[PDB]
Amino acid sequence: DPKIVNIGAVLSTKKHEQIFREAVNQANFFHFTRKIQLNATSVTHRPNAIQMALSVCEDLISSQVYAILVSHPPAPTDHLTPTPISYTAGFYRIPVIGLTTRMSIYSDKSIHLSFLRTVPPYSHQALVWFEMMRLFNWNHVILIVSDDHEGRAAQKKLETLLEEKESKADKVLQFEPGTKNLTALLLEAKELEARVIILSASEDDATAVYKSAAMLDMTGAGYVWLVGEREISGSALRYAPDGIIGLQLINGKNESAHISDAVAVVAQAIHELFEMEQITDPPRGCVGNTNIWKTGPLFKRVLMSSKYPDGVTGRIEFNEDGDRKFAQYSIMNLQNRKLVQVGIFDGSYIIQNDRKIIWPGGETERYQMST
Amino acid sequence: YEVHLVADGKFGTQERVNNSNAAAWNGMMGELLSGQADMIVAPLTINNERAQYIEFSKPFKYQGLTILVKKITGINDPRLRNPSDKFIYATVKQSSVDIYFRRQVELSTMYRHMEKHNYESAAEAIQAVRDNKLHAFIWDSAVLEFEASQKCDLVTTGELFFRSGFGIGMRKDSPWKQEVSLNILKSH
Amino acid sequence: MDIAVILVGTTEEVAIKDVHEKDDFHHLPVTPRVELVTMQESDPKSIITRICDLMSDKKVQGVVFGDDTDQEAIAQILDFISVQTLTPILGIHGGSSMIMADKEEASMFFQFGPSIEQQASVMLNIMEEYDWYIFSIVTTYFPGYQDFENKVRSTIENSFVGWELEEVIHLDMSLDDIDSKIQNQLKKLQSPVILLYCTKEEATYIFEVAHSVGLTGYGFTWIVPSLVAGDTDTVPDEFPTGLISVSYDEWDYDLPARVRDGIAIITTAASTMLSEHNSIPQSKSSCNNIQESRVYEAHMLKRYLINVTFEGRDLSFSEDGYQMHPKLVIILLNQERKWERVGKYKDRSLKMWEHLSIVTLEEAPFVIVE
Repeated sequence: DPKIVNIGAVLSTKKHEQIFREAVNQANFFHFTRKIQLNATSVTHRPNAIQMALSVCEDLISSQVYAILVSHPPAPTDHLTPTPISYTAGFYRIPVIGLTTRMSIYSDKSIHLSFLRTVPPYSHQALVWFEMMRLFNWNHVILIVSDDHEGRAAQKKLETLLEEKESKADKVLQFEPGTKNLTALLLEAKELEARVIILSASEDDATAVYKSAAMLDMTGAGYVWLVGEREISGSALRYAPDGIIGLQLINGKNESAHISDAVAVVAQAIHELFEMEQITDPPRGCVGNTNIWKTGPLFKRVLMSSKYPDGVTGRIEFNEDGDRKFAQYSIMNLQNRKLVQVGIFDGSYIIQNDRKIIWPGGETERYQMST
Repeated sequence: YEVHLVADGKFGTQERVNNSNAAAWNGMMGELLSGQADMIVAPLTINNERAQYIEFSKPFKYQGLTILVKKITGINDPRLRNPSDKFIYATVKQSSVDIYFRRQVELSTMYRHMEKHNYESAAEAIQAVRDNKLHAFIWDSAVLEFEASQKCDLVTTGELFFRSGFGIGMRKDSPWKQEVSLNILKSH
Repeated sequence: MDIAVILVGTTEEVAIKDVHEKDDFHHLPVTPRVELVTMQESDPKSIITRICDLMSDKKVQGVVFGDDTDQEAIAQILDFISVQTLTPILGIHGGSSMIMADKEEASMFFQFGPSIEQQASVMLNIMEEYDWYIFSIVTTYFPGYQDFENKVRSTIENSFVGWELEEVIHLDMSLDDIDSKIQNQLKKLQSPVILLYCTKEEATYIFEVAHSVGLTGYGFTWIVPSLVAGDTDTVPDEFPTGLISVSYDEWDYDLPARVRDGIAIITTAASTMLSEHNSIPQSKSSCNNIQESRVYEAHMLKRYLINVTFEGRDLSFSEDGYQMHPKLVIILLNQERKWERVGKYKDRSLKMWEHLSIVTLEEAPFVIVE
């Protein structure tokens, strides 16, 4: 006899819903249909958070979903519109999986404990910057961060990375929101011996940073720039200095691949789960259940450990925070005021592309001697 | 070389906020880590608590604590050991000597008697003995002996205890210190 | 003003909720208008649905949520809702009171709860009260570690006193052990006073292991932050007796009293914002459509709204959204299964409730009276 196991998701468009159902059917076909079968239920994004959370409790959870997928909407509203569901699902410990949403605030297990993603954050980007450090064979650098969970987490990332090795604090610089003009802090930066510079910021902020930095001519040779991906895009892109080193993610704006792979992982996870006994179906409907779903954390545990390295997006594994691991970034250069790939980073090791390097200043490729 | 004196009169001490480890030791040392000054030239005693943070140049001179009284058997004086409200023994709160008193468990009892009737600065502390307000004064010799010569109304007594060497501060990362010590020895 | 409050479970309609607010603060120039709804059973779909549906019938500018539930998730869901409506929501007991992830700055949310650093502080105050100077910390990789260590390092370090930290132990619940590696570490420690930090279940395993190790026995004592005791309704006796832990108050505020406090906070905030700008806080509540215009002004209110006071008592919140002046109780495991209150603690300060007698006389130096 068969058993029907529901899944649920929220996606940008109905076409992607069909892609989802198709992928689900692919999962059913390639794994035993005699023991178990998978069923899909879904709903469109609602304009606000509340209609959507209500949709989860009513339209999805009434189908007894064992898990949920979520994607960023076609027109982003504020940020993290997939904030609520993770909360609503978080209530029953029903696992949530994002295709999209690079947001770092989901990295904290505390606030979102059901949240897993087929991507990463910005703090972990420092690994690249750290990986970048291998390349320049310089231990002394400078870090400029905005003041928020993002920047401070980033600081934590470089420092945690640095701690296993001999501790490196060449310099650190923190700034506060809303100050269009920051010149003095960089004036402080110049006094520091270390000749390499690195920064993380909000979209508006990177502009002000480069604008102030160019004024003190910190963009010149003997000075270097390393930066985050979000920062480089938009108006900041217009004002960016030459020869900067920059970062770019892969398969981040594509829901469908992440859909097929995420659902594949879900299938593998479920099939791995039912090998164990004392399973309980998730609560039927939002209505009448004040209690969590005991299986959910276990489902999370297997799902985080769920391997299946072959996937359309790439290898699949989850870090402690539930964030995706061994992710790949593409290194970027500012050559001729245009974005170019000097190299690409995959796995724990960087890879150098044949392409010419860009460095800041009158250098094709570029500590400082203080007399 | 270009030299500027540190804004804070103190050389340095760890302080301020609780979360994680917050801020940094106030004073010229703090400037050294901050890079406000890349190298520190001053009369700085050399100790392990500081030593982990920074590289230290070889010492070229020695000195220890002692007592000034107008003309005390030992660093351990029964007279100290037999304190009296009548016989004062005076020091500066927040002077490193006070750190010796607080950090050290073995004499930890003896600290409190010293804590009473503390003076804010060196001039006032010498003056009290000179004014005869306070019968005894405790401070490191290098500051004290010069004064001992300066008046001779007052005298230093006993054997320098809790002494230590003085050296030039540099970050561990800076290799110039390697020459500095190498030079210091050559100067010795 | 327009306000709504909800109570979940207990299987009851109860008079006391009107009794709670007992038409409280009627004196205030602006009057609260309240619509009450209860639900026997909760769902993220159900809970999400009902409050917005209520938005359609009430168009309330504030919400208070309360539950009979032990469920962790509900609070977080409500944080999401705060993010969604930009309409303030708070909760006075149960899951909403239970701790949650760091709240989005844009979001407006309040809980009758607290944090980790504060709890550690209370643990220190408790230890100081009994003058237990010497202690160790057993922790797990569970969130907040070495921030717990860090907070303790500052709190313990600043004080003049020579108390001793003996050991700090970090053990992963994951990679579960045949080796009894937890037994292997835990057996080592000789210290009388132990601070433990972990998930509740992990606490069960660690305690079984401690019972094997002999660490639970007399003269050693254990002290715990909020998480292990949790609801306190259910207590595996795997926990040793004499276990000392901190938890939210109960006999201090009735479910109705707490709701009265919440209503008072919302309407006091409304009153202060009024006094400042002479402007009605009332806003369109409907989630389904775009958030109402002028809802953005509410932002200033929250910045202003963080500390709210009634009855000469602080409801003052903190940046996380937990009472900036939340109230707390020192609790112990009474013999058998009982959880019995011992001390109360609030804001800065805490208050908690072979013999051979010898006689002497004061002499020269031998026996000195001071």
